[PDB]
Amino acid sequence: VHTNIPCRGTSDCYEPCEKKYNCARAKCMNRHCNCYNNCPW
Repeated sequence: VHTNIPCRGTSDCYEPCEKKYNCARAKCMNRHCNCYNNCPW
């Protein structure tokens, strides 16, 4: 994962999770990012 990245939708806020944690698959919940870092990579 739950991050506090300010976004509006998963397919937009999950870019920082890819670029940062390199996992993506994030969810823009609570006007914020919410990924799980479950992508092996």
